[PDB]
Amino acid sequence: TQPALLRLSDHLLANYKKGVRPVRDWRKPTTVSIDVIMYAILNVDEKNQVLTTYIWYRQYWTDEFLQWTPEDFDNVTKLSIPTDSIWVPDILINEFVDVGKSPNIPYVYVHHRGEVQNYKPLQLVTACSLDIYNFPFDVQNCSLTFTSWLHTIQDINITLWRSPEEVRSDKSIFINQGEWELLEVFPQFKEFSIDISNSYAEMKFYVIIRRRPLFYAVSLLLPSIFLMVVDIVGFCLPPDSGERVSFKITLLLGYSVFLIIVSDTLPATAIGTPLIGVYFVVCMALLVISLAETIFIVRLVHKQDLQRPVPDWLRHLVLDRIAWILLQELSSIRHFLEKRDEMREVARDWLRVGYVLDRLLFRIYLLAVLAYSITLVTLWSIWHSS
Amino acid sequence: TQPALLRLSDHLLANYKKGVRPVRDWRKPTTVSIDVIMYAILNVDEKNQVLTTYIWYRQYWTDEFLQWTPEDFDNVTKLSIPTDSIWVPDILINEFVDVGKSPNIPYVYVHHRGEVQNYKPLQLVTACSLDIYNFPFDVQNCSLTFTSWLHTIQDINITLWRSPEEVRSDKSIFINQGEWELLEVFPQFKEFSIDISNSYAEMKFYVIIRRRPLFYAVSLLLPSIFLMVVDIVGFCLPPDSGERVSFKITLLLGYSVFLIIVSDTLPATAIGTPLIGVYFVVCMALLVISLAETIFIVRLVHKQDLQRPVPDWLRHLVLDRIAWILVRGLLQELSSIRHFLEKRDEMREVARDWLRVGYVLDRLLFRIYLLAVLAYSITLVTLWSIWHSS
Amino acid sequence: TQPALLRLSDHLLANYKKGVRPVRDWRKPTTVSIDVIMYAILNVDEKNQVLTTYIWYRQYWTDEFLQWTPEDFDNVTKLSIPTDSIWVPDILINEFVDVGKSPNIPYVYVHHRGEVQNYKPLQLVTACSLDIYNFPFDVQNCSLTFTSWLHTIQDINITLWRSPEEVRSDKSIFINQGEWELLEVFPQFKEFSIDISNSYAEMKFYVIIRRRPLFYAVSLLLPSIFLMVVDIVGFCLPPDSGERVSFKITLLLGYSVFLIIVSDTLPATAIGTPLIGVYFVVCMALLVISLAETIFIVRLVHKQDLQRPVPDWLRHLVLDRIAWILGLLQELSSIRHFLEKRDEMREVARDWLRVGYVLDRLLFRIYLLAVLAYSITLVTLWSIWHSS
Amino acid sequence: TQPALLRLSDHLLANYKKGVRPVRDWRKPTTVSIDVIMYAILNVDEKNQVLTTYIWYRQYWTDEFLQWTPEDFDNVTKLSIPTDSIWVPDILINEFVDVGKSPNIPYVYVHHRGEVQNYKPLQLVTACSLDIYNFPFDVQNCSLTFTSWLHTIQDINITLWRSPEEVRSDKSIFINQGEWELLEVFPQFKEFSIDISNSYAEMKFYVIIRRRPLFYAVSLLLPSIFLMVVDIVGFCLPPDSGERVSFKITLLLGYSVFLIIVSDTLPATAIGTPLIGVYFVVCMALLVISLAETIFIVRLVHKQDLQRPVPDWLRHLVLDRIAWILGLLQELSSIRHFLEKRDEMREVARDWLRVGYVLDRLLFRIYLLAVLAYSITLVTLWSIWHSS
Amino acid sequence: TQPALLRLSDHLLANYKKGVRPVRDWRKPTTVSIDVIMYAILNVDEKNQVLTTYIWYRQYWTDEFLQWTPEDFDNVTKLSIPTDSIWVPDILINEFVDVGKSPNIPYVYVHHRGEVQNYKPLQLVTACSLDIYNFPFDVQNCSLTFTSWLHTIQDINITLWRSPEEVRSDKSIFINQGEWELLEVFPQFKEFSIDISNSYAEMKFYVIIRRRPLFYAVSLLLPSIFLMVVDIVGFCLPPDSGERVSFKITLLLGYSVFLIIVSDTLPATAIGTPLIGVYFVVCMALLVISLAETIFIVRLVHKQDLQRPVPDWLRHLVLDRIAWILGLLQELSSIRHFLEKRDEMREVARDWLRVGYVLDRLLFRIYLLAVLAYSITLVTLWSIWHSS
Ligand SMILES: NCCc1c[nH]c2ccc(O)cc12
Ligand SMILES: NCCc1c[nH]c2ccc(O)cc12
Ligand SMILES: NCCc1c[nH]c2ccc(O)cc12
Ligand SMILES: NCCc1c[nH]c2ccc(O)cc12
Ligand SMILES: NCCc1c[nH]c2ccc(O)cc12
Repeated sequence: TQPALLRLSDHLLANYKKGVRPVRDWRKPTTVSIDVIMYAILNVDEKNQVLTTYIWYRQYWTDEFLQWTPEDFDNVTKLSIPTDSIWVPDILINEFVDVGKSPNIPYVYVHHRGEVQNYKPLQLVTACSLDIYNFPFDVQNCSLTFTSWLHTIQDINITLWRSPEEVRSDKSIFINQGEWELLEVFPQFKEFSIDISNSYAEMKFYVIIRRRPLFYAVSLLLPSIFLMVVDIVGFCLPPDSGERVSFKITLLLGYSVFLIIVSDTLPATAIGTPLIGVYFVVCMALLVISLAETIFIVRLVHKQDLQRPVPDWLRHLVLDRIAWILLQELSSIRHFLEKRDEMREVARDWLRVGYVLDRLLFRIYLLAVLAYSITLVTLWSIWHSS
Repeated sequence: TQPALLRLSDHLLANYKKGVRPVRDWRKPTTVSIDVIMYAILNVDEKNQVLTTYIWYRQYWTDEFLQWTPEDFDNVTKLSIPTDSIWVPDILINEFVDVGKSPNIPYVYVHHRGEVQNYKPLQLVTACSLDIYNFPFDVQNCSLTFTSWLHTIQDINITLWRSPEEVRSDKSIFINQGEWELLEVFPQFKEFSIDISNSYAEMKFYVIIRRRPLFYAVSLLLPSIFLMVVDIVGFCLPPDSGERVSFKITLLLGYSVFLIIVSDTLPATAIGTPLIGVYFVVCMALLVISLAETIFIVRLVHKQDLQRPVPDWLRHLVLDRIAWILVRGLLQELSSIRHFLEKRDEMREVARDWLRVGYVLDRLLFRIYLLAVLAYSITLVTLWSIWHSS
Repeated sequence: TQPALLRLSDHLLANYKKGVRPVRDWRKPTTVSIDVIMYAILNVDEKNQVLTTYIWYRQYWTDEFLQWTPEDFDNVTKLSIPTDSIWVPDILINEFVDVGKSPNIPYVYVHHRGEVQNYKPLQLVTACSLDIYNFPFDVQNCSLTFTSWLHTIQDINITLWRSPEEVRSDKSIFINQGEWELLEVFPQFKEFSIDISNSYAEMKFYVIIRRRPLFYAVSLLLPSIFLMVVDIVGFCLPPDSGERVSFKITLLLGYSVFLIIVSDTLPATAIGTPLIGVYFVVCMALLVISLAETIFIVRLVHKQDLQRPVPDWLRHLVLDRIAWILGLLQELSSIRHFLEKRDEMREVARDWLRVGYVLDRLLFRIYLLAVLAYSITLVTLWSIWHSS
Repeated sequence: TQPALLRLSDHLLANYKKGVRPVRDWRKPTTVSIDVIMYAILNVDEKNQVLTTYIWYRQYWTDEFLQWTPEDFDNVTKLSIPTDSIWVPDILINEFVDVGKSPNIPYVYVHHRGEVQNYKPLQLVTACSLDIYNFPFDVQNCSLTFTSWLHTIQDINITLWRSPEEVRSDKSIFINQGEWELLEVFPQFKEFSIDISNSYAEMKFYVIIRRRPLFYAVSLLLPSIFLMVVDIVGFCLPPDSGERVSFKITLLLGYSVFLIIVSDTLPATAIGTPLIGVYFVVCMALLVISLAETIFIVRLVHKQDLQRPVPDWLRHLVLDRIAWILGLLQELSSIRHFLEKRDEMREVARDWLRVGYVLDRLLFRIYLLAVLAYSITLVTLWSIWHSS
Repeated sequence: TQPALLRLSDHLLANYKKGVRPVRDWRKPTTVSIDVIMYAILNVDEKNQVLTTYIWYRQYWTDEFLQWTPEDFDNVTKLSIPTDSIWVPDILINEFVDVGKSPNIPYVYVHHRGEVQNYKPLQLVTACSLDIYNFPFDVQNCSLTFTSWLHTIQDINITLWRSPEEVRSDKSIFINQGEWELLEVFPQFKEFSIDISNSYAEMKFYVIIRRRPLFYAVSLLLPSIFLMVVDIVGFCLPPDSGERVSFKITLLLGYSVFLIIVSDTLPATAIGTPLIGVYFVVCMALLVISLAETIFIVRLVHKQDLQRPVPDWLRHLVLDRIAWILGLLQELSSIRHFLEKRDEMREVARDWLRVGYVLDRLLFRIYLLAVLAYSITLVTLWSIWHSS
């Protein structure tokens, strides 16, 4: 006679009105069951506050007019047809920026009761209120809000293909090799309503993810700690007014190097910044300050009575800063030497200064390094808590 | 029988001439109501002088031919049909650069009188004349001018869906997490005309936004304040003939260093610049002049190159100004040695008068560098007040 | 009866053959009037030698078939129809790189005689031979050459909607708030031809613009002037070698720091260089040569009087240019004098030393001349820029 | 009569139903033979973990309706027809990111029994789990998983055009002038089943490649080696800071500078570092600690008047290492005594120096060990790279 | 009666089967004459190894069905119709990356025998193996290979419109205001055959271009040459430890200031780099070493030189090296003579001087030698670039 698969298509698509919502009673809405499966997390631009992700999307609805009796058409039950030849809902995402990378699937499946199945990928670029308060130990929940732009709930309601529990624990396909880990895909339904006349169906998808901080645990924290811990020694083991300048220039050498390479690495939003960057500049600042101080006093007392103890108005301020922390010719010729190498007139003034002042920068550098070590474990715990 | 939507869709679109303006009297125009809702502010490139936005746009007009009696078609009043099957106006934005990200909504709603509704989003890239004069405390009104490119006022007028007051105080959806803040979306109608023959409709939308300057407040102002105050104790502690040079070149590095981290943070435009950068280099300018003038006095008079340095004609010209603002033969040889120990001991000349004039200028720049820091602090708060006023 | 617009569109588009050039005598061409209005200048990439602009474009031509009597259609004279339903010429810009930002206006107006007006925008990206020989004060003459790619003069000639004088002075819409300024849009017609058989029409629009130099005048020229004069006071009043060399090198650093912070915003193209960069490196070069000669003699002759009285040949040449520039007591006195022995010893060489030091003021004289030319060159650029 | 191609195309496309899968018994699937030919490797971003490539793709299937007896149509056996007029499978790649640079081929060949050969290029952008643990001597096998997005194995199975041996040894076209080298294209068939109801066909293509490490061998390894040896000789001869510290930190500058220059040379990812970057920071870190203890030694032994006496509980631990690792008259010369005392200087910490100075010799053993293993890895990396 | 174009366009396109190769005897091929005219070189990315160019393309073939007698249509011989209404071959460029910038021309010309003509532009982005060994004096031949993707030689052969001599030298349109100069566009026909069954046509176009090095010579060579010879003065005339440092310091600033500004300027490919980058780092490093070796000497000659008297084995080493290259009275005087010991430290330093001195007549010998080759290359590169 003729192939059933041609005998069926012409029976359906002929007298089919694409563009019309496929129902007989307009009062009845057509429902769309949704399924979302993550596949990858391509990029996270913390500056532009967006998220590039690749998911495997599918949905099904019902078409009253795409029905047939299989027994006539060689007992065929399923069928594939072009997607441009039938009605399709205007489902989208609210949180989108760019789209067009997602190709167009030119086919969909149909069953003899009107169930239409449409599979597709989605290269999405969404917006997300990202946070980098804890940069390496960062956790974020970005949302994908599926809905129809035009049709209301009286025409299009949205539901789920599967159970929610199957949607949360769905690691059946996901690239764990990337920077980010997947924890959950938590959905939620809502009846969106911005005004009175109309309401709209929404189906959210809270995409929770977690960073893999090990790379950053090494390249940042150990160098910072290895330098932070060693800058401490430059205050205590050696004396103020000494060659400890040699100890700090070399520290600052690698320290600035560390700041340079990492500034190329960690993000920099205008909305905020992480805390570890706050501790680096501090521990950089005091190093320069103590170094800028240490070079002065060796150079001040290097000379004898060249400038006498002029600024003795601030030693009053020093007073409780202590408390806060805690041959008759040959006669004169030979006497000219002990007169020469006596070093009390300017030294003692600016020396007691440098010592007591040194304990300040030391005692402060201790805590900036302390909090840097204290806060680090909390972010790990929170990162580990999830 | 058959269903209603099929009986209705064929009733309308059959013998429907898409491309024709949908009226019976051509003398009558076709108005289009408008509504705009700001969803987000995605990017503000102060260099290229553009703006990126996401808008939830809707409009409606009337189609005299898309009319029916609902009672025949099962009392159906509403309907959804494809957008490419009917006439649509050529509403566009003059202040546009890029389009293509905004997708196409294929469907539109229709009522039994002709009211066509078209909801859609708009990912826009507009051109806007910005100003970073008051860089952190910036406020900018960028305009969105909706109009038809071809059709005139006689064919297409433009109107508002809602009241203008509702449009301004519209924050039902907006991302307050982003860098910028929203204040108003002020509309305004105009009858644009550029020649004599034709006049065109316009409906503007002045989008007023405000920056969240807190992050920039600590990263640039506190450092700039930090460098400024310590430069000024550097004036009083050392007098001229001393270790000023110990401290100026110390801190001239700080301005030089700090001035780098702003050049990448601060948006590097070309039409203009903010005022803080002016105060940064102006404060650096004195930190050179106060340093250079200090060099020519101090290590010079100590060097004793000039035994008669003082110009009295010019020192007078200086002091004209300051007044307006304010064995026996061996028994001697030790004393001979002591003359050569006094050589080894110290030095002094008549340069103290010449050198006194070096002192007073340093204490005069104290009256200047202090001044520049003053206006830098005074100008700061009025910007905050303005930004706070909006 | 029935509406007129609906009754009319069937009268025209039915039996209408899109794709065919709309004339009755093929021997006659189809003229296309043109008009251009600038609206903004979006970007000028001196590196890639391109120009990004946004103009407002319109054109009209005559379609012999789109003709009707308005009396039979309710006295209606004008009509709007889609552009995809009619013939449209293949007008294009030759100096283009990328197009596609321009959206498509579907509708066009039609009159009862055949005039087919077509308004549209154009977001162009053209290729322009940009010159930054005079960077802050520069003027450019970029060309927008409109023509059909395929049809010849026998089918399509091109004219102007308006007069050229109106076109040049047209500034009804232009954003004067941007970086660049508009002066003129000069049109010009040509009969393009590259081989013998085929000739093609052309209408070039020479777009002249001008830069707003004030921002660059602040960021570059005053600091360069600022950093230049301090190298002059750092020469004369410190004739010494000790503090001179230090403060001179204190200057050469900030001289270099300024040299790079401008380099990021300075537009560097592989074709040519702006003159104000040429002056910075020359004044850097003399800042070094003056330093080289300075150290070449000082620590070798002055700080250590190593006996080098030999080179008077090397002063003969100098002497030319000076015309063309224009028992215990025995030991007590020993140690007592030994301190005086340890004082300075200005030998005859240190007198020879000073005749080489004379040229230190010659380089001063030359470095001064460089900074002078830096000023004379600037004003003539400002002047000619004012003339445009 | 009439042409054959014209008479033939009517015989087929008339009453043809594009969109229908071209078979008679739906129970039977339709197979798609596949072939892949590499042409170039264009870009490799280790940061974004993607890959850009250019391949020459072809495939064929069968169409039961596109059949004819060639004897009628002038013995014509082959034919070219457009792709838009016939059914086409929905074959794609799972590991895609962006596509659209690849153009569309508007023609397809067809034979007189249903074979439908479709050639096309593909400018792909694919994700790949890369690794730069062995940065210069790096190897990557990236996957190209071809499949249909919708249709199942029951409708569409996938097969190869050629044998896999032909596919692997296919360098008929490839640009060996690029940064990357090609080794193999290893295919593999699979049956994908994420769930129960449905199973899908797959045909992967493991694209194995190899870097050309020569340029990176020069710009990085020779300097790093050149920098490592020079810090070693600084540890043998000079025993104190005025002999040591002035030397080694001069290298710490260039060493640190070298660490900077490699970063902009290196590829920056976030999943894992190379190894050589570890040896650099380590040898840098070790260098710092040597510098650290060296200075504390100097302050107390060589500089101090009275120093921290010897606890020697720690020397008890350090010595265990060696077991494991191995009035006129005087008034005159009172001044001379003052001078003689001014010029002589010594303390007791020489004994306290010994326990400390040998730690220099101790850590010195490590700078060999690290710099040693720096080379040991670098050759097995070369070898395993060479073996591949 | 009726116009001719409407009477003609309906006579052809009615009963015209687009999608069919327009011939009567399928056994014949369909030739496609080709012509290529360069217009501009837009970009040359040495890093990504691509080439952005813009050409003016045209081709003509034969359509046996598009024929008419002009006498029956008002003696009309030519005609413009849409490209979308006729068969168009599948010509493409194999070595492309992305296309789509170029617009589509919706019209083509037709004559009364079948000679279809299709003018259009092309904004190409092709892959090319670019060498930058001779960076400023570069010469590069990139290939543009035109062919049909699907159709074979039996269906589509390719030829030229003009003679190759005309194509080889056609600067009738080209922008000589760019960085690159044009020399030749050499065509070449082949017959591609990757397998046994199918042979495909090809028409290559070797696009040979040349760089304009004048800008780079100023910005790179003269300063590098300038900062290559001033050091020689330091290397030669003063063996002094303090002065030579002060001189070598100043050069490092301008040299480092120079070395940065060139880095962004020149292209930094991964497969290779120009020779000019070699001598720079050499002349950079070798400056620091001399500056680094002097500071060792002065800091030890002055402070404490007799710690290590002189390592005689190293003395022997450098020795053979250059050899193969080539109670009151005198008690009062005792204190005075104590200062006569201050006249000059022990011979330990006089060898420690011989340590550092004799090097500088070698570091001089090598730096000058390195500067030699840097000058020798620059002229032979110029010669080749000039010969081309
Ligand atoms: N090739 C079918 C793979 C697959 C299984 N499940 C899916 C769900 C959605 C989708 O777009 C794709 C898929
Ligand atoms: N999904 C409909 C959300 C919505 C409510 N109001 C709107 C107005 C305009 C628009 O494009 C969209 C909307
Ligand atoms: N909305 C019409 C504005 C307008 C006035 N004149 C024009 C000329 C050309 C054009 O594309 C646009 C315009
Ligand atoms: N406007 C036609 C100019 C022209 C002359 N010759 C050509 C050859 C090819 C082409 O695309 C264009 C042209
Ligand atoms: N022009 C045909 C070249 C060629 C030979 N073999 C191929 C295989 C696939 C393909 O896309 C192209 C080709």
